[PDB]
Amino acid sequence: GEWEIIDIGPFTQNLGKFAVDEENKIGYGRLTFNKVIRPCMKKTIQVPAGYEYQLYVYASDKLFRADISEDYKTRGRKLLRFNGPVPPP
Amino acid sequence: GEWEIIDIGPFTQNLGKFAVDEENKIGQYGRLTFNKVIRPCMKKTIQVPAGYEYQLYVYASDKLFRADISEDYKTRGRKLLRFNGPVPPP
Ligand SMILES: [Mg+2]
Ligand SMILES: [Mg+2]
Ligand SMILES: [Mg+2]
Ligand SMILES: [Mg+2]
Repeated sequence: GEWEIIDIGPFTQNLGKFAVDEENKIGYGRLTFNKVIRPCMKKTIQVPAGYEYQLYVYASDKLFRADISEDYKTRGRKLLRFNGPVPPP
Repeated sequence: GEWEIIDIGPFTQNLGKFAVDEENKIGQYGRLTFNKVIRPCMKKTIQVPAGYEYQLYVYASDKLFRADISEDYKTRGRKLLRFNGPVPPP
C-alpha cells in the first residue's frame, strides 16, 4: 500500500465521529468527540486488476520489445506491443 | 502501478513464445522464429483500490486518542480497527 497526507476538513471530522461512536459500543468509558487534528493519514489498499509483462525478446536474430497483458481473474493473455529492433538493455 | 522483476526460465520463455506467436498472426515483420527472453523481465501490476485505512489523531473528552478506520472502496463500509490512548500530541 501507498500512503498520503489528507487535510482535516469535514470529511476527516466525520471519520473521527465514527471512531468515537464505535469505540463507545466497546466501553475507556463513554467518550465525547472533540476534533481531528493533523496529521491525518490515508492508506490505499491496492489489489490487482491485472498484470503486464514487458519483455526483451530475441526473435530471428533481432531484439524486440514485447508487452503482454494478463487478466487477474481469468488470467487471459493478450499481446499489447511488439516493436523493434531495440538496443540491448 | 507496482513493478517487479521476475527471473527467466520456462515461464518467461512461454511468455516470449506467446509474444512471437501472436505477432506472427499479424505478419508485418514476416514469420518470426522465437529464440529467447532475456533479462530484465518486468511484471507490472495494474492496481485498483480495494479500500482505504485512515489514521487519525482525534480528541475525545479532552483526551487525545489514536484511531484506525478501514473503509471499503466500493461500498465505503467503515470499521473501527484500533483505538488506543491517550497518546502524546505529534
Ligand atoms: Mg520465467
Ligand atoms: Mg521459471
Ligand atoms: Mg508462430
Ligand atoms: Mg483540545
